[PDB]
Amino acid sequence: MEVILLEKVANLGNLGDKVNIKGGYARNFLLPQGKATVATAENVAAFEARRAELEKAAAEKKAAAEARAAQLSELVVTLGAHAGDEGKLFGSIGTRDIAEAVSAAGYPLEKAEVRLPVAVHLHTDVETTLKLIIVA
RNA sequence: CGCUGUGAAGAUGCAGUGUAUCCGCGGCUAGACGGAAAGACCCCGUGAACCUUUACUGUAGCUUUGCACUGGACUUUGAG
Ligand SMILES: [Mg+2]
Ligand SMILES: [Mg+2]
Ligand SMILES: [Mg+2]
Ligand SMILES: [Mg+2]
Repeated sequence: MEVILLEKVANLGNLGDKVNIKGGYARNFLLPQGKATVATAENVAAFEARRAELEKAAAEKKAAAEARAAQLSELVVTLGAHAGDEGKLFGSIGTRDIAEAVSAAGYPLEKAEVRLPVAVHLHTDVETTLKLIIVA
């Protein structure tokens, strides 16, 4: 399945390269979310008609990513929820309700890639090692 | 009608012979191979059915792997 990219993917992302991928990589991940588009012999024609105005935007969203990742890299924001122990609380210490904790002291910081299986991820080449402290 | 023979081989009907007027009624069941059911036993039909199994050939189901749905990455794995 020949597709051309819109955003850059981690392994094969050249943002417009003729990439041959399994049919399940597209149709289930890339096309629905939006990270690429099928080459229909005209999408590539219309990609150059929009590449000039899109790669500058892609840098701009990337530029805002590092600015936001570095602006709020020194917060020690603490929750006021009831807890039983530092690590074993009455609720759940996870990326489910901390959105309002960081939004009240700066950027909203919508939680989509705050990895915690506190390194928050926001772009392919941008990642911040935030540290969360909770009083218990 | 009986008897003795004969006879598809156990006779009311054939032969010989004996007995015996015609016709009921109440009884009895020895025979009419008495009535009833195209013997069920037995054998046969290149008949049926249902049942069994390590009869044959199949098959539901269960199970194995290939391919599709079906993808990313990292690692132990041959030749270019
Ligand atoms: Mg006689
Ligand atoms: Mg009587
Ligand atoms: Mg009779
Ligand atoms: Mg008969």
